Amino acid sequence: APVLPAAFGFLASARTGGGPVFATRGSHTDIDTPQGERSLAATLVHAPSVAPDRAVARSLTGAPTTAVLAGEIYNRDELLSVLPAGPAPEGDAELVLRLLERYDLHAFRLVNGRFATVVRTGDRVLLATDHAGSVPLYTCVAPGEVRASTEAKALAAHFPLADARRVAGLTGVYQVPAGAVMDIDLGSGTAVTHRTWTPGLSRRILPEGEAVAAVRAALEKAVAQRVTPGDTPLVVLSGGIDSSGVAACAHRAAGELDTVSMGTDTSNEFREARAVVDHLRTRHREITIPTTELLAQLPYAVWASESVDPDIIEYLLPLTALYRALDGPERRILTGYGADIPLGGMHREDRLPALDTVLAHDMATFDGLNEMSPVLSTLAGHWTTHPYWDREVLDLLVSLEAGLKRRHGRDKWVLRAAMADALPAETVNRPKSSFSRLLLDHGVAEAKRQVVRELFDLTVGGGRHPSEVDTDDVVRSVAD
Repeated sequence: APVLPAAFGFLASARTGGGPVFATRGSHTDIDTPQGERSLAATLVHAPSVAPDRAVARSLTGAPTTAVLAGEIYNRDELLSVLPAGPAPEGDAELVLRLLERYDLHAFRLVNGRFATVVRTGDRVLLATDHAGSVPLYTCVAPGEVRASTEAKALAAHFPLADARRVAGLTGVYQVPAGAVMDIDLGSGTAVTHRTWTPGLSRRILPEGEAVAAVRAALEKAVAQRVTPGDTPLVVLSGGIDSSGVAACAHRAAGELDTVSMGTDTSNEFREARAVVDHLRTRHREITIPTTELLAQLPYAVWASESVDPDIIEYLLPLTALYRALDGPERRILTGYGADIPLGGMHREDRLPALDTVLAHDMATFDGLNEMSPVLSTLAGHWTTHPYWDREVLDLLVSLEAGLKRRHGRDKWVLRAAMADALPAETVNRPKSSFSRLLLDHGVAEAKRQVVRELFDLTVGGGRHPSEVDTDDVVRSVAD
């Protein structure tokens, strides 16, 4: 069975004085509160098949301390190597606690993972995200009261924070920045934010051979860290080098591999994916979803991503549909998402300047889009992780000089070359609107924001389940 994180998300609170609803599907467990209202209270959302235990750690080092962690840590061996004594932590929450005892908040500068965590030590509260904030974390801060959650909707049902961004569509709710740690004084309700990672701005030079081998090694490691020892993972397969590169690495680390490809009545990438399916001999499945059913995902996409950006929602529609269409038990899924950002995959010309311009811009503006949120798949009970945005892989891909990304007249060159000896030639060299038409059949060409914002106000700001939101009637009201 596919091992899943000890927890997918949570709603926590720290107070001195005085019904959690999540988009994430799964069980709920409230942790114990030893010292009453002085303890960190919290409700964890997790898979019915996992015990929440590993997601919660307690200690008395420094003062009464409690840590709750959603997600997982990948560079575990590295982290264990810098700790004293011998008895290793039982889970990632305890590992964080051990690191905090040694480096304090600087512990987070060392972590390569996919997590969100809240820690209470005495009357001090720490809120931390992974380097890319791949697991969203939100908070409400006021003198003597701190509430944190992996879903803004859990805080909407209920003092402006500097350095943090206000959740669009909501009031009083802030999103913790990616790659950061907020150090909050419970008493005064004052917070200080420290960034624990930032995109590299310099570029590195390497001969083709070394560069290709470095990318291959990095991807293999990030994928291996993401696959359970003896369990077969599921990879969302597309017709590009992105997902195919991940599949080759997962198949090697696991020995076997399950794959799935989604298509619509408008298009699909089944033929391209089949080449990889047969080359690696994986257990493949094809899912085709009508355009109509695809647009019916609108309410769920905004509900799960908690985004009001139409472009983001439009991109996530096919993904949310696929995850919900998956049949069988809960699964650990790896995807080829985000490879285009650091590699400038959307760059078409051979002139390198524009490639770096767009790359630098993308890397300084990814935070807040929530494109990699686990909720996109956990709403259906599935756990997703993305190798290309692994901290080590990401740093390496970003650092490479543009000539290694656009070389020999091919995009994402270093990646293609890195997987050449593990995939068919066609897959390696293979190069690379309903929603707009829906409204096109109602209003002037001239917009969608109001449509998405409406859904957001109903599902995120309000409190209505997507199944209770008529996607048609919403667009109806948005006529003129």
